[PDB]
Amino acid sequence: IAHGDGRRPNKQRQYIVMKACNKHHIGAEIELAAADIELLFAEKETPLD
Amino acid sequence: IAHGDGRRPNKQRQYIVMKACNKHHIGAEIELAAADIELLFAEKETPLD
Repeated sequence: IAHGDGRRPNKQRQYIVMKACNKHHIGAEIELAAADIELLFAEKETPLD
Repeated sequence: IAHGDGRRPNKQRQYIVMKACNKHHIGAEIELAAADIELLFAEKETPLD
C-alpha cells in the first residue's frame, strides 16, 4: 500500500518455499514355535489330535 | 509398539497368574437345658401341660 510521506516506493515481491517428505520405518518381530508350524501340516489321527 | 529406533523389538509376552482361595470357619454355641428337652417328647393331657 503506497502513501504520501517521504518513504521509498515498494516494488512487488515474490516468495518461494521448499518442503520435503520425511521417511519413517516400522518393524515388529513375531516368533513362532517349530512344533507349531509343523503340526499345522501333520495329519489328523484321533479326536484328541 | 513397533518403532523405528535402533533398540531391540520385543517379542510376544504372556503372564500366567494363579490366585487361591482363603477359607474361613465360624462357630457359635447353643445350650438346650435337659429339663427343657425332657418334656418335648412327653405326653400332655392337662391344661398345665
